[PDB]
Amino acid sequence: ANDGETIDIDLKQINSQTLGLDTLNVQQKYKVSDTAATVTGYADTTIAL
Amino acid sequence: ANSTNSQSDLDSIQAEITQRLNEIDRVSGQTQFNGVKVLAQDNTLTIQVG
Repeated sequence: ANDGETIDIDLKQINSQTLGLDTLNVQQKYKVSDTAATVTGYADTTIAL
Repeated sequence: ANSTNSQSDLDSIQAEITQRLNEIDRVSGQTQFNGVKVLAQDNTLTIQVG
């Protein structure tokens, strides 16, 4: 009824970060394999003849 | 008092207990009639009826 007679509501930011789940991942590293690459032929450049 | 409560639940219920206390105190302070805090002190008010 008078100046300064209120009730205090509080609010908090919510997101993947503030909940810490932004860093959640369930994957597992595969075994990495490869083979030598055959670099084929040529390609033109801007170097004028 | 239930043993079927975890201590975290004890604290949780403490929260609402404290909220009840806060609201009771707020009403106590803020209720008023014509500039009289009917709950703020121990008072005697005489009404002239003669």
